[PDB]
Amino acid sequence: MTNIRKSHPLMKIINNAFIDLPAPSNISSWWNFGSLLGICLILQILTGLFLAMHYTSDTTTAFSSVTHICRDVNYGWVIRYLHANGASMFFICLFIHVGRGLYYGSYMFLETWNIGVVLLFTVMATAFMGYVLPWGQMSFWGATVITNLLSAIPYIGTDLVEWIWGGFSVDKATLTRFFAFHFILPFIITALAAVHLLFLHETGSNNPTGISSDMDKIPFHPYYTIKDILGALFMMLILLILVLFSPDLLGDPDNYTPANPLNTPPHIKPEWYFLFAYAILRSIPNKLGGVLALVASILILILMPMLHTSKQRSMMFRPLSQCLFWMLVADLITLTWIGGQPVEHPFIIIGQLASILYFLIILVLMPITSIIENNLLKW
Amino acid sequence: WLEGIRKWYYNAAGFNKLGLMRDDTIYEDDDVKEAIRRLPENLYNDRVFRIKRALDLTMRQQILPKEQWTKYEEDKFYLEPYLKEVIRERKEREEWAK
Amino acid sequence: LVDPLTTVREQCEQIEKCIKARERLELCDQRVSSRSQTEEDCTEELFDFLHARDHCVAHKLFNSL
Amino acid sequence: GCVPIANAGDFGGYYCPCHGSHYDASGRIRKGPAPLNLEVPTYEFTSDDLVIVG
Amino acid sequence: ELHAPSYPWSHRGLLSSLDHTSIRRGFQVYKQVCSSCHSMDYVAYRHLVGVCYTEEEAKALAEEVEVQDGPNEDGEMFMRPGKLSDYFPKPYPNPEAARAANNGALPPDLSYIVRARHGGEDYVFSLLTGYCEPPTGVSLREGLYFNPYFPGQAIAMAPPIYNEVLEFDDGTPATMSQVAKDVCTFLRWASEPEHDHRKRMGLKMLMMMGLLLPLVYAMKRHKWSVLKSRKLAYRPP
Amino acid sequence: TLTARLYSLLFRRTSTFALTIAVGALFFERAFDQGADAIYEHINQGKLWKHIKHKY
Amino acid sequence: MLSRFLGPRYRELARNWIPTASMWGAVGAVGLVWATDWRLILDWVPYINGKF
Amino acid sequence: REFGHLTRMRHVITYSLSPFEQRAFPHYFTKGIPNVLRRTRACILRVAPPFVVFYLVYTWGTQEFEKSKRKNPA
Ligand code: HEM
Ligand code: HEM
Repeated sequence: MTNIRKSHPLMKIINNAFIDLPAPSNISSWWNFGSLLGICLILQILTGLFLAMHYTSDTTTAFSSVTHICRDVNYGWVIRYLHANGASMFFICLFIHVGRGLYYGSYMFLETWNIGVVLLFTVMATAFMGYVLPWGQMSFWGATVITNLLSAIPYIGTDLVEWIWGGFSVDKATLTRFFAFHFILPFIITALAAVHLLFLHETGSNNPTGISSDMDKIPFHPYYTIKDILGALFMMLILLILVLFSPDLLGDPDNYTPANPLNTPPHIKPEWYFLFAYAILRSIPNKLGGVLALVASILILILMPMLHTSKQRSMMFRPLSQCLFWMLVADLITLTWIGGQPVEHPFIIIGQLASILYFLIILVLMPITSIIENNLLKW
Repeated sequence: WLEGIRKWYYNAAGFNKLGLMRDDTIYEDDDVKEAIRRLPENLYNDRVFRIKRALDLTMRQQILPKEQWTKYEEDKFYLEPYLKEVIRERKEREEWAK
Repeated sequence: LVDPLTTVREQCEQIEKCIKARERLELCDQRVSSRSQTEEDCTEELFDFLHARDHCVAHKLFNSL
Repeated sequence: GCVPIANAGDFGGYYCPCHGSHYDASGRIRKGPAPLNLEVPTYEFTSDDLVIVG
Repeated sequence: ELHAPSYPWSHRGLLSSLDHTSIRRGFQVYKQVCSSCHSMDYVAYRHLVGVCYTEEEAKALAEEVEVQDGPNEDGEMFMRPGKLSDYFPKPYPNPEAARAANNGALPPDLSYIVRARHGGEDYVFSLLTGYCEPPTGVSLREGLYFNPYFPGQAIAMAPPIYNEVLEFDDGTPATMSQVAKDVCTFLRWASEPEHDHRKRMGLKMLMMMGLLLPLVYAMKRHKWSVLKSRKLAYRPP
Repeated sequence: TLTARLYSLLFRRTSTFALTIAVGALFFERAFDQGADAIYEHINQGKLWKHIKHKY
Repeated sequence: MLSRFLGPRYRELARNWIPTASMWGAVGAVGLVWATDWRLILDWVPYINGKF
Repeated sequence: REFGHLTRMRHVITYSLSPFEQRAFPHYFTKGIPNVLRRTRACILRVAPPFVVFYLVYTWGTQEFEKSKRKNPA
């Protein structure tokens, strides 16, 4: 006789995944966000399904269908705002997870780090694409701007924007193809998340100290289930606070207007989780260089495993690196704020300077600070 | 002179509070795990006890009391000779490969 | 039928923010009227005069309704 | 938005009556509420008798 | 630009709700003031019942208007009295007709007008009570009107509401400020019908969050009690 | 010690534990719904279509 | 890394693998031109420019 | 990578207690608050200044933009 928990194949996989998987005891709350992301994935996908059950992707019905969901459908407004604020919370958790990975040297798990970068790319694409679906003024106009950014690509680039648009500009074909891709992509995210978990489970998670915790490992089920339950409950507390008291808080009011291609909005801006890289795009004058900087602003995460030079993996014992990391976080907040604001004086200079400081901190200040760090500790 | 800055940094680092020597904090790459395997029994046992105690402390978020902190002058670089030997052997192998 | 808004607005006229705003507005009025062709439009100090007045009003008016 | 009526707008060319924005006859705007000039498409002048707009 | 103030709306409280009597009065304002030029097609007389009118009142209100719909046996579009199924009547048949009728400008759909303008009701109210005389040095083309709150400082809408512009069914004075308040709160209800429910949605959850959080956390600490009290000893030979 | 007898009579068995949860869910939903709703119209008395329908 | 790849036998490996990798590059270029039907290149080649 | 052969350790003695015999919140406020102040003091000097400079630059940018929108007496 043998345990069904660790002899049945599905149950054996689940057991080795999150029942009897050894875990560091000193894991802080910063790791809970990982599970939160998974929760914020499922809570998204399910809701999306219900939205897809009352959404008719067409330039003559998209806004009307969304309105019909909001008003007429029994408890449809709650699903819609749940979806929007859940995407926002998903990006909050994603950014916090990336910050944790940077802080505690979690990028030493190279395969997991690269798979996470791919997941992050896919999530940005999914959210950008999904924001088109309500077909508001902001949706259509922002989509036009972002897709037209691909015209800067040399040679083929112009043809590409005709290919993505499904024609001469963003129209019904673009809307329906965006709907289809928005449907398919989250399942690719789920598969990539499974692969990301496999890679991490091969080596095990990293404690805040950075030292290997093989000597002190605790089973996952008795402890790190209820802790993740508490984390998910707190995330739900925040998310339903947003949905039930300030539904259209982060979303721009201009979306609640039929997409009229005869009137440019006063300011065309993406989501708050998109304004930082869009501000980076704004900063560079050259169009092609702008797109290169925009893509590099996220692709630079892959370079992080190579740029690490300090002998300590984590940052608990590197105060100078901690100050640099917080300078980077403040710089990202400045990028978001600048992206919100129009490209005028002095926002132009502030955005440019913060854009340079972003790459300068990531590529230069952190490694040089790490060299000084090693020199300061006899090694 | 620089040793004052070094002592200030050691105080501001944090692993002295957790009762960790310097070599307990180094990232475990291939050279480092090989050196750890190369350690003698007594040093390895003290190292693993120190690391386990530190992980306990940061799990509870209680820094170890003031008086028995690892002093600057009492910090011994036990891993350093073994790590230097490992690095030298690896460098010699790479030179032979070239 | 007099309005609550007009009397609340009149009472909100006599506070020092709106006093300085009205003086600045009158100075721009005489400046622009005196000069034959000038793009200087007294819109902006008018906007500050508003911004004082409507805030003062909004603090009180809803109780009168 | 809206549509500028032609043969109006002091300068002579165009006039948008929604919020009274007069336009330069050449296609630009001399001044008015409208921020920038009227958009010009990628038209082609081949065979003037039969002119195609892209 | 000059943005709106922060008027203390009765529904602006964290767990407050709109005054439904004022909803009904604002809807009367919408019917007898701006329903001749503005459309609120996204809402129907069905939404009216249960929040501002009863079933019989809604039925009478619906039959008071005439809606042309359906092809008859001969195929002609016949007009019939409106019913609860019908949405709000559209004053103009097609948008181009509306623009050509007024000045070329298009009266925006009042269904989502409050949720679309930065400032909400405080904006629209400020506009309605903000009809001013153009300042010195600003010319006015005959047909436009000056409103500081409107972006562009020139609105293409004549002053809609003023004193005694209507006669409320209840009997409250029809003064301009009261009319503006009622119509603005009605437009807030129309833009976000779930508002009241959302507030009732939140309160329970809040009390629920006052009960699950201290429990689950405690349970977590209970399950952590083994580790947090764990004591170690080193006994080398 | 009320908790001791409560545990010994209705908490030791997981089956009776689940019965306690399922049965108490009925009355907790009952009482919580009523209390929260009462608080809600207490804060918003006279502004709902429940305290003014008698007028119309 | 930098120095560990900078050796005599490493440049020997590079010289050995230059032909195969270089003409793998030609394989890829020809495949790209083929798949995309690149008229800029395919026009010059004979018997295929007739397809245009 | 599973329980049974994770690593090697000797001469380590560890004790703990049942969750049903010890308090779940042992003086949650007696040492919890001093611990919070200690950690806050440890991290404040390295956390705050990057955020305070952001606060200053945000305020300066907003005020300068407002001033630029004002007319410049011409
Ligand atoms: C990866 C998780 C997902 C993210 C981040 C995401 C993101 C978004 C966003 C930001 C919107 C626009 C919300 C708004 O209108 O303001 C949206 C709309 C939509 N999404 Fe998703 N989505 C996700 C998963 C899904 C899934 C799995 C489906 C299909 C089952 C789906 C279907 C829809 C539909 C139909 C809409 C249009 C309705 C609406 O806009 O409210 N979504 N999505
Ligand atoms: C689709 C969203 C994602 C999901 C569902 C996900 C899932 C998880 C989970 C559950 C963990 C374990 C808990 C934790 O360590 O936080 C984890 C760890 C990790 N993830 Fe992710 N992740 C996501 C996105 C990312 C991103 C964007 C990155 C960065 C590029 C990333 C890199 C990592 C790293 C480095 C770890 C290890 C952290 C450690 O061991 O301390 N993940 N991931």
